[PDB]
Amino acid sequence: LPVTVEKPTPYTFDLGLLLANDPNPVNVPKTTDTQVLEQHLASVARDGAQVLINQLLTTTTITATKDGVLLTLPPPTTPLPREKPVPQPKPETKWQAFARRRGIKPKTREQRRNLQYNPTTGQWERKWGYKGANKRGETDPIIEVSAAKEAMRPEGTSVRGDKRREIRARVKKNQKQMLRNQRIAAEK
Amino acid sequence: KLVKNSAYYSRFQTKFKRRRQGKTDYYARKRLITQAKNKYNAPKYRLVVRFTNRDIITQMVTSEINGDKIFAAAYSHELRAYGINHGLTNWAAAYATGLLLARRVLAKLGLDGEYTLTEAAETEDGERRPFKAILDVGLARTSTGARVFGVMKGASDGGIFIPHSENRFPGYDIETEELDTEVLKKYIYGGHVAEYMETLADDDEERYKSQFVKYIEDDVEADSLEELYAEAHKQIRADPFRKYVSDAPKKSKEEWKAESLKYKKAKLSREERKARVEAKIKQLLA
Amino acid sequence: KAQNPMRELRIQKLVLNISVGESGDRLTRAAKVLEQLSGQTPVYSKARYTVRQFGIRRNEKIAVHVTVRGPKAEEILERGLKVKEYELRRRNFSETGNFGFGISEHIDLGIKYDPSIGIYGMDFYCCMTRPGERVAKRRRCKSRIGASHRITREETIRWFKQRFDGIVR
Amino acid sequence: ILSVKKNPSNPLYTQLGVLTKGTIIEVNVSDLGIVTASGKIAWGRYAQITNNPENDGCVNAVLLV
Amino acid sequence: KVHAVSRLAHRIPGHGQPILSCQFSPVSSSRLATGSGDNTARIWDTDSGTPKFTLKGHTGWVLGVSWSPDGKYLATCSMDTTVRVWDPESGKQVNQEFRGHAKWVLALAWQPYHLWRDGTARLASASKD
Amino acid sequence: PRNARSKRALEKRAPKIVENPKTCLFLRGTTCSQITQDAMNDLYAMRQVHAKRFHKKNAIHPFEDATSLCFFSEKNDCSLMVFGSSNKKRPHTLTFVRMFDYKVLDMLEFYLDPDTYRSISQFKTSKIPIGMRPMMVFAGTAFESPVPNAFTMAKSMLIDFFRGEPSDKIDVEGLRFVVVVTADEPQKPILRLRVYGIRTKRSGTRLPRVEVEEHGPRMDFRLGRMREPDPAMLKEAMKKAKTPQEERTKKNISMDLLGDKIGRIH
RNA sequence: GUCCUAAGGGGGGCUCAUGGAGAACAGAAAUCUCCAGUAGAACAAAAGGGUAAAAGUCCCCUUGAUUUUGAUUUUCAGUGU
RNA sequence: ACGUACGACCAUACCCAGUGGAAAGCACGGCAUCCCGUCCGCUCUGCCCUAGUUAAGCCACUGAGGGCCCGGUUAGUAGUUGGGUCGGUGACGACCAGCGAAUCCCGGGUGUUGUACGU
Repeated sequence: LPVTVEKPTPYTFDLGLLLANDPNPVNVPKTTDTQVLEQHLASVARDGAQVLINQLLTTTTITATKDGVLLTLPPPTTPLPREKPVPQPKPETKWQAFARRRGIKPKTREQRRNLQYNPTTGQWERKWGYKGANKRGETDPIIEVSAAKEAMRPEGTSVRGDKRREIRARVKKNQKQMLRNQRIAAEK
Repeated sequence: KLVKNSAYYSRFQTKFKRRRQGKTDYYARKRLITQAKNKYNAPKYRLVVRFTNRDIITQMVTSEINGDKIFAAAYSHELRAYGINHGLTNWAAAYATGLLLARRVLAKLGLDGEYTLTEAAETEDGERRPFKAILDVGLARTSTGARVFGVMKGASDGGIFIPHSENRFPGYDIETEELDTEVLKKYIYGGHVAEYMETLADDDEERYKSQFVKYIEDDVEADSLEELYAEAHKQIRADPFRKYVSDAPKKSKEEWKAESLKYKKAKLSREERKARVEAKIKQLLA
Repeated sequence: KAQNPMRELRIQKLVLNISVGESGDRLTRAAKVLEQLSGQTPVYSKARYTVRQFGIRRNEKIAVHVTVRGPKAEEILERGLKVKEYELRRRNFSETGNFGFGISEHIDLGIKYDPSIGIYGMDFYCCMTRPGERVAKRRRCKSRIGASHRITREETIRWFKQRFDGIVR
Repeated sequence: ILSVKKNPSNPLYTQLGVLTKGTIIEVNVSDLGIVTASGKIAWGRYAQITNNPENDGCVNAVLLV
Repeated sequence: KVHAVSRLAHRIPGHGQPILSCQFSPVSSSRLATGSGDNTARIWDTDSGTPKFTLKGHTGWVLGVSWSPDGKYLATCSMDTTVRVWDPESGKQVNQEFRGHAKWVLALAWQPYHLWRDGTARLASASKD
Repeated sequence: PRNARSKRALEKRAPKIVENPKTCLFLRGTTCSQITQDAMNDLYAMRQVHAKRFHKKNAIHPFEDATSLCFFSEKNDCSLMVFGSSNKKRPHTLTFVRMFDYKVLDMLEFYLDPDTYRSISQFKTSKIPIGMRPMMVFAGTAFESPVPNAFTMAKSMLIDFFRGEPSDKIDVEGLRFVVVVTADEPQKPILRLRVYGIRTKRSGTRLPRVEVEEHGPRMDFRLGRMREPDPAMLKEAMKKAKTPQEERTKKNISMDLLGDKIGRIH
């Protein structure tokens, strides 16, 4: 018994999706006999599966690894629609446009690290974040206070929250700028 | 107010049947069966380990769409064929059950006409790959010295590739990150149970007799457990498919069908239900 | 079927509670009282919500309790009923079969007075169960205790009568 | 020498590739025969220069292991 | 047909010093002998990956282990100028240690089983002297 | 997206150069026959890993309004939908609906033949493991029509349904189930969906002999109502993104077998 | 105005708001015990079907605060490792 | 047919109560040396499978009250698109069609099923 079939029009294959297209007509018998109908359908299915396994075992590279015997498949060729549009570059923000105009180069990853060496303590510390350098002295035992600055200081406030106040102001300004950028990008 | 009203019963959404029965952790099951590092379309096997009061159940399971399939199964009550009649739920019996399942899997695979596509596409530089499966403990707590790891240790010694570490074996020391293989050997050959028998025979004779009445009745001393378990391992590795018959009553399948149908209570039909409804209506009228 | 040995009433757990309501030295002394009375380390309980009237805040340790099982629970319950002269009220018993009471001083129970500690009162709560309560507590195949297996108020009162020889009013 | 990873004094010195004391460089360790846990061959590692090449005429380094 | 080993079966600790020699039993792979620099040799049951015996008595690094061709004896040669013969099924030393080498004993060679005569076995030990 | 988990969900639902495997939502209308529910169960069993199922009744007519379908695509991140319906004109209908950018790309109705439908449980054979992608065979003359029609779009939707996950390698043991769709040009032609298991037998030759055994389900459809995509949306869906690992060929620049960049002079 | 071995990740255990019945102070509201509790709590988003041996809440480990390589994609580079 | 272990549908399976259960298996159970974990060996973990017991879990049957699931009817009907095609200057009134409900009502039901090992 053979393992190769003969048809007037040859099969076409897409081994990326494990797909076989048989353009020959399926001569379905014009009867109501279910078992011979399913026999003919199973014969067509058997022919398609046979030629598909033959193509996989012949035109694909076979590699035996510890996982098992693998066939290397080509990338798929049958066109199928995407579920989402192809991503596009985001619209340039105000800073990105200004840097492109002024030739401002992006900072390197080593340069933008959250780490610096404090000489006076002789230790390594963070510039920002938890226990960062931007909040230096909020937990210090003794803080020098200027007399004029303390006189101009409002009642109830202390020197220990001035750095947090400046951080809140800078965060508010950065947040307003990024909200403006998001609104402009939404309009665009 | 009544919380269990018509709105509550209509809005109520039942869980899965096995979750209601408290037998399946579906959150862990989904990651066990539908998650793979590689997408090579390969079948996956799991060693399912379960424990009862009197038995240990070990199965080799694949997951299909209409229900799971059992490739091979081993039970702790089958160790009576290999000479173990007492302590069928201890850690050594867990090891023996896992070893028996591993040997049965290898014997079924032939690693101890129709043919495979692997043999069809095998190349010249091809070697035999070990059989691989993942451990399924279910709802059991995976602590140090648990018997699910004894089953897994027995199967891995028997020849099934189960990916695992050694920090949950009995004898592992957590601060030194080392495993005491003397304690592991003692647990494999049942030295913990033997030490328990000696300690009870020295301290509390009555508790010794009550706990090990079957051991004294069958004349199984503490010092014979190591040689007994090694001897049982030798026959497990020799003949993994040895038939064992129990002391339960033996009948054929049709005889058991008749015996259970004799004790079935039949469901009453529509005519009987209508007759009972009419009788209840007549009783209410009278 | 009520004569089955598996339906025998027994003490599941006795819970000893002291709610001082204020964190600090009083709570630590109550914890030490619980430790010396039971033999095991107690449990500190935190306040769930904020109540300005009671002077408590959220996540503040205000109470302490110990759960005791076995014959030690029976001994402590015997001491408590010796304090309460084996007399209880029908209000004390619940419909779930559990009961409880409370004492005003730990000294009369059998502990010598220490001026460094002081005087503390306690709440005793006894929970009753029949054999078969593992079904509703075990991790695998947890289910519901059957209706016939549940312990009623009359059953636990009758058990209290026949066991502690007490009176209910 | 494969590359200069970090000159401790200045990123400009790191970019220019200056070999001084304390400099972290990347070295080819094929001859040392280092195999990773996965079976891969480690052929590039980090070394710290422990001498002054400008005064000594040679570069001496210690592997960071 | 022998299939290629592809994975770790068992990693068994127990030796306090680097292992200098290893050899399986000729009967089967279930018994393995390792002689190490901790002045000892060890017999391992490899089916369960467990130790079985610890042969002690040498005062130097056990430079060689060698099973008898019938498998009933194990010979260990060490840096203490001695060769010891052990019963592997009991872990006990047979007779006394062999004396007469001036320096380090480096290699052992059992006589083949078909050449044994006079109701005894012969063992050749090659030494640094 | 304050939390890292919500950020992970947003990044997973974000558009990508290479897309995630498409998710299929199985849902039914107010009227849905038991045959249609069994067919939906069989299709879910075929596609368990990348599907979600609704369990309530939805008063939605898909060819009249699809705003609720767009909302469900937005919420569940599902790009395929199988919608069950029943009616006097159409007794058992499966509406295959494909999205693009959370809007309806195309729609196609299948009418089930009820007297010939066989469930998976009615075949007493070994079944497909969970997570295994089956191979596909499309047979007949109805799939190579020069004009895009209902049969071509049905072929595209069935390919996208039984596509599974893409893979550059496959184990030879994962070539054991085949899904065959047969349809012929012509009164209405019948699209027949069958699933078979594959047995291999020695034939005295290196190539094995393939033998089939019926796995189920057995489905017969008549193609029904038809919603073609918008042209611009169709080109936007058929745009093929380029992987960053796919290099652009430069003139007279190549890479040799050792990885050195090589220039060509003339 | 204060406090934090930071967030995050992984694994394990537990079930919430509320109602009823009880327990010296304790009395609508403190704590504890049982029963019933589709989530009616909490966490995110803005469901027309989010989450219950969890996506909630407590324990253990990491906390290393933005790793390495790339002949590949985009942009840039008179300081092109 | 019954039981157990993994399961597929995920209430026809859920909420409440009563009755029965041969065989075996589950399960309740007994003891805390070792492994292990808690305030508490309650849970988890280890050891025993001997002894008690079907009381509960589990299974089957029944009973109400709910809930839930099918099929017909509603009904090709309301409603919505169409001068669509006839009159009406037009708007619209019929007719022709395409899509197409739900309430009410009637009848039935209160779980099927795969693998493996046993009774």
